[PDB]
Amino acid sequence: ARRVAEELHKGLKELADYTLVLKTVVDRTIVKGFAVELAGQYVNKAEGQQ
Amino acid sequence: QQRTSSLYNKTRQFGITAALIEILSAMSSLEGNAMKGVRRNKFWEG
Amino acid sequence: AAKKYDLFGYEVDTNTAPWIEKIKKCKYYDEAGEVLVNMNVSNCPPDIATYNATLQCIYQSPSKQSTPVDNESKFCAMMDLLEEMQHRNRLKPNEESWTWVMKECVKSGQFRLGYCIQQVMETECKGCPADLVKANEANAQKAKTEGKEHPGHLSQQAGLFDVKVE
Amino acid sequence: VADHKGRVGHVSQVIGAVVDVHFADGVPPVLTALDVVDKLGRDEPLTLEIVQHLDAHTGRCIAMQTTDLLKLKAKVVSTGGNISVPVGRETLGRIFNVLGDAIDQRGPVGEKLRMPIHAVAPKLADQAAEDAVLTTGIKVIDLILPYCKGGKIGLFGGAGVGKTVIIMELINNVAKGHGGFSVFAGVGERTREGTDLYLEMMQSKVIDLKGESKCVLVYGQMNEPPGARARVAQSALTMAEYFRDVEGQDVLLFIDNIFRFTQANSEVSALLGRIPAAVGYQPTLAEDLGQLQERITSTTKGSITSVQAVYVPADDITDPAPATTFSHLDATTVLDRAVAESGIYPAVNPLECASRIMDPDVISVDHYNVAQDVVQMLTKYRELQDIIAVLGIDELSEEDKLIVDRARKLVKFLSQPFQVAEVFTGMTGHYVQLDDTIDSFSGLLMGTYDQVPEMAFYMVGGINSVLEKAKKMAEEAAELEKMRRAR
Amino acid sequence: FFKTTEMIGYVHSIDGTIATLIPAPGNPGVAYNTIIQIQVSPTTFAAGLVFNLEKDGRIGIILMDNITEVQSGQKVMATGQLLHIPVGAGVLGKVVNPLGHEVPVGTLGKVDTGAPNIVSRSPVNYNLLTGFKAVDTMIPIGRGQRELIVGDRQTGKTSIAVSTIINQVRINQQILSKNAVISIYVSIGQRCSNVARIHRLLQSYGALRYTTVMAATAAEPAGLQYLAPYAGVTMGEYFMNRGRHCLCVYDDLSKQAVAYRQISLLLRRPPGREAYPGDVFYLHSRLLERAAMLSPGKGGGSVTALPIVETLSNDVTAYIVTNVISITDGQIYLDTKLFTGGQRPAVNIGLSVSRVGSSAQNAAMKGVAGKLKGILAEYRKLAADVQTIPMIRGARFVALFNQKQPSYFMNAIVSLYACLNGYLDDVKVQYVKFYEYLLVHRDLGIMYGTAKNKFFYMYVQELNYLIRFFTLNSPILHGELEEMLKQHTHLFLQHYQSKMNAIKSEKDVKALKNLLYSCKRAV
Ligand SMILES: Nc1ncnc2c1ncn2[C@@H]1O[C@H](COP(=O)(O)OP(=O)(O)OP(=O)(O)O)[C@@H](O)[C@H]1O
Ligand SMILES: Nc1ncnc2c1ncn2[C@@H]1O[C@H](COP(=O)(O)OP(=O)(O)O)[C@@H](O)[C@H]1O
Ligand SMILES: [Mg+2]
Ligand SMILES: [Mg+2]
Repeated sequence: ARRVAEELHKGLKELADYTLVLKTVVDRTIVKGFAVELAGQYVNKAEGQQ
Repeated sequence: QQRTSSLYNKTRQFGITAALIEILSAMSSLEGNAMKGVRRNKFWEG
Repeated sequence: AAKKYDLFGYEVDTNTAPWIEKIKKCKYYDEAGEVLVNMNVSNCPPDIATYNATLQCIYQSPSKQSTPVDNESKFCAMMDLLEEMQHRNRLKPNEESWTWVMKECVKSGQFRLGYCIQQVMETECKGCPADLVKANEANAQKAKTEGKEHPGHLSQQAGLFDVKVE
Repeated sequence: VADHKGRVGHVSQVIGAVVDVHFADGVPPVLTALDVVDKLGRDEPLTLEIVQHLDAHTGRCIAMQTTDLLKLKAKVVSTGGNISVPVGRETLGRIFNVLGDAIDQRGPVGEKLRMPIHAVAPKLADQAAEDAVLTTGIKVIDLILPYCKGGKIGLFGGAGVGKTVIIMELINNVAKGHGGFSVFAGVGERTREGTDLYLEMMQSKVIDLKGESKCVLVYGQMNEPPGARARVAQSALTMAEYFRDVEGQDVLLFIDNIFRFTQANSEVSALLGRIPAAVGYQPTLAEDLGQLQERITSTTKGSITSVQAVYVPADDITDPAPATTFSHLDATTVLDRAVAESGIYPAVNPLECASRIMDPDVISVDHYNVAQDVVQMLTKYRELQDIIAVLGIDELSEEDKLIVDRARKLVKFLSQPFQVAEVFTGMTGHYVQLDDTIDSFSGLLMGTYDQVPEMAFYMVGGINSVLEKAKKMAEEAAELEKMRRAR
Repeated sequence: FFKTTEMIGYVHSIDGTIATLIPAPGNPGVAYNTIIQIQVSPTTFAAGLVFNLEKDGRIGIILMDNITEVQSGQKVMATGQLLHIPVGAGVLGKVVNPLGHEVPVGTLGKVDTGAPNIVSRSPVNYNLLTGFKAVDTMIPIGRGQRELIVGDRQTGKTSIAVSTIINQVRINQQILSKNAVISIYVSIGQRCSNVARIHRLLQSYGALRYTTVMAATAAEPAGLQYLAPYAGVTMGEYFMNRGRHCLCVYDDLSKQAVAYRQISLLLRRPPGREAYPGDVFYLHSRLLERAAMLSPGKGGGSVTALPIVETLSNDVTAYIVTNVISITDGQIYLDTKLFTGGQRPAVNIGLSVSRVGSSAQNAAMKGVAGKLKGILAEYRKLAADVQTIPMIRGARFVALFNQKQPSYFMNAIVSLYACLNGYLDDVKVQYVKFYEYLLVHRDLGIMYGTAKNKFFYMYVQELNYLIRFFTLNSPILHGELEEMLKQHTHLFLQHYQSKMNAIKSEKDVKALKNLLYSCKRAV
């Protein structure tokens, strides 16, 4: 998750000078994996009930 | 003639009622969308 | 030579030579309609030559499409094309178009449409070619001798209660 | 806060075609035009018009294009004034829209001046008295409800009764030979009708692309959002007002349909926080229409002969929108569906029409007397129809049978084939002179043509056409009799 | 190198088929009238349409699919684009949703495009044969025209439209594909069983090869029913912008208005007349303005609209009915009294009108229709008030207008011409259908060996285009047409009507009655 967040931060030009902070939110909709949301850019790498 | 007059009276009453109900429904819809904002008053001064 | 204008007065492309070459390189005559559609979309209305090329492609093509189409008829397609040209484009068909239609009628064995087109050419055009008329007459005579002048069921005697109204 | 040109604002709310804009320096004046400068990936520019002030900073506006792809906080820049439309002789022969942009794809238009579409109507002192009959070439209009030059005309009617055909006939008869200019305003109507009118005008040389044209077209149609249909009429009227004042010319103004302006205002009214009125129109129905109507008038500088087509929803002539337009007209032509269903065209109901110049002082004494006699006879025939339905024609007196026959001939003689409805009718149209109509109707009233067959008066022109048709009817009847005789 | 979406907020409230979102602080924000995806699961999404952008920042959404999966508090992603659906020749013969998803059976086009400009159109001059003699003659329809089909429930509104779609199958198979008419049948709020039956009916006649069905059944949310007409016309505009002609059928706009009213009321829109939203006219107005006849400079393609509208007790004074009537270029009014009286299709010629006129008629049909209109007008005038020629022929014309299936142009025009020139004066009104059936499906001249015509026979189906080109009143065809009609009338009268008038036995009477009834439903 930290690597994905850093990669997203690098892509965003506006947040070049901003510091990176990671906040963890528990989502009951996903059983496996994780998702990252930064400045509206959402990356989904999770799975739910089959 | 009697039957048509009865129908005429009934129809006019229903039309008036329906038009009034429609207008009041529109007014209620307009009122509902209105939201009361934060009051900018000296609440402590009381 | 002279610029042509559309309904609203806008100029229309008149160089329709490449499109005729495209038409003369089709395998199935339904593809010829696609060329006409492309011409219309490109603001290049077909001229009399383009319609004659399309009729030639219809006559010389094997079938409408790669796969057979039920109830397909070359004569119907060419007649529809002529109707479009004369009515919705204001272009009088010349002798070449009617000769193509007559050739199709002779080739397909339809000797009655042959008679109708023969009369049409005699009326509008300066007569029908002798070869086509003779070929049409030969087809009609062959049909008559073989007994296939009319469908068999039409000659069957019927009655008031002997007709099956589906 | 005098010059608000370039003032920046931000979109604060978007609900349908109504958008709210917030200005930090103060909302510009009402009716001001705003441009959405933000790049929203739209295929068309977006322009808003301020209609209300919610507070010292917010202002509710109506969009002229579709509000698709519009985000909140989108930057908006004021244009420094109301919506401006080009004016002058350089606009002749062109097609414009609500915003005054040429849409005929015929190159840039050379505009020397522009005027705002919102203007103050003329005052009482700016009223000119012009009482002169306008010959439209139509027997019914010329006789029962004659039109006046520089006056306001209304064609009230339902759907499919023939409002558009009458407008086309009036154009063909009055605009081709008009000394001055013309302005046609298409408001909330079919686009194909606009194309047909444009083609017809080009064929009739009213719009001479290579030469000099004498008409302007301003189109806001059904496909357009309600914002454009509520201001296309203002744009066309602004052009007409310029031609009236600056050019000092006599201009014709054709509006079709004036009801769509009211309809567009009613559609947008709901989102503006206004309680609907009766039937469901906006509470400002009367004033909104009155402000526009008072601008359509002839002043001491020039004259505008306005012809407006009024749509009557579901043939309900008592509907508030049609009912509010009667008082704003000098000559009302009321069309009836029952007349049309009987094969009578134009489907004019002479017992419901009215004209201001229907006075002996304005028109000739003979014209007034003939018109009054025709109206009285038609009313008497309508009264006698009930007795005929109950008793029967045989039961009426001879004094009443003559009235019935004359009234039937009058009813059929009011019909006329128009030169623009040849496809609908399949026969060449007629142009009847004013004197010919008066003489023919005067002769018919006194029984000079009692022996002429009734059908000889159906779909013909003057009296000569009636006699020719009667002769043709006699010849064919004689041929039929000869055919029967041989059998 | 990530598939980064654009999260714009969360789902706040759900009220049936609509929802309200709350934007997360400091987010890009969604654009008006765009599509959004509600993340019902890490791999599944539910479509939605932006409808309102309030001052508070909340967003009004119109759920489109997977409504049962939507819950408050779920993430929402903004695509930032309007609605686009698949379009092309690869969709023909399939059942699809307004979103383009195919419905199993037992290029991208923007849905919010603008109508063609004023200078982008041309006059309507190409006819669209519905296959019914009444409509084709008294109510001409031209390609690029909006023709309303208004009537009461159970009066043939759907049957006539489906017949019009089917009538194009035979034509499309003969002429080039350039002039073929593609069909887009849009079902709105109808039963799912009806959609299946219509699909089977189209398949039976082979109309699926030139037709695609867009279905929004009653069990689907109002959003799909609200978008069905726009998606359908968008699919039909693909052919218009490429020099081809299409026919769009909306069955029916009455239910789309109900769906739109539901959506508007649920999203806190002020109600208008009959609770409908204020901008209910503009909906259909912009829907039907997209059907036009493009000018030759843009290709010459067209879209023909056949919106269907239902009335209550033949009341055309309703709100939406009036709006639609004031938009279309005509109307086919199907009367309930005529339908129950045996007249089918129950076209009320008095209340029906086509504003295009004879411009949308073929040269062959123009003269026949022009004379027929006058004859029928005279017959109606005289009937309302003496067996004159107009009255003798008007009754037979009315008898010829009864049909069950669309009729080929050659058969219909020939029958109308025969009835117009007095060839049916000696034929009883009851036997007109039997006479027409014998004329079309039989040849009395060949049967009795008295046919001397060279080419003009009713079994030569290729004569349809020759007739359309030259017309019946031309020296090429007129002589043989008259000879055939004379021979057929003589043989029919002699060999059939004499025997039919001589039947007295109950068995024979019943047999003749059954035969006549079958003929009514056979031609
Ligand atoms: N021309 C016709 N001849 C005979 N029967 C017909 C004809 N047209 C329709 N019908 C029949 O009439 C009935 C109603 O037809 P249809 O389904 O088209 O009506 P509708 O207007 O769609 O009504 P609704 O959709 O409200 O049920 C059906 O049984 C149909 O088969
Ligand atoms: N003068 C006329 N002669 C014959 N038919 C007419 C005439 N005027 C109108 N119509 C009929 O009305 C149709 C045109 O209606 P239109 O003028 O557009 O009415 P509106 O705009 O009031 O709905 C024609 O197609 C025809 O059926
Ligand atoms: Mg009109
Ligand atoms: Mg139905």
